[PDB]
Amino acid sequence: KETAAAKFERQHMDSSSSSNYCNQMMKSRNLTKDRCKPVNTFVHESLADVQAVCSQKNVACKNGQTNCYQSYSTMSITDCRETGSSKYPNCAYKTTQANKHIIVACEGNPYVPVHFDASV
Repeated sequence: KETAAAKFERQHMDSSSSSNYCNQMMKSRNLTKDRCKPVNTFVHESLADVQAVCSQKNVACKNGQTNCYQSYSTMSITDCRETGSSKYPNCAYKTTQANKHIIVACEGNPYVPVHFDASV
């Protein structure tokens, strides 16, 4: 069974962005199977760099939990936002590139990212 950590990597990591990026990625990562996931974020930094955020700036999670961490330096990311003309099973997304600090919730042993909380 896929672990929470593995699920984070599948849903948010892309270390390897055109206007077609989100449409391709959201689909290839199985994020448009049960429904068109409203929004999603892909991080282009290395796994090691993203994992290192778990030992960085401790901040409150949006849900009120306390296991969230913010990156000390900005990170290359891509926001994927579902368009209005988008209709399942044909999910359409707006690909926006940016360089912002990321906030992820970490858990487990080893303590690794399990949820992407926000980009600031």
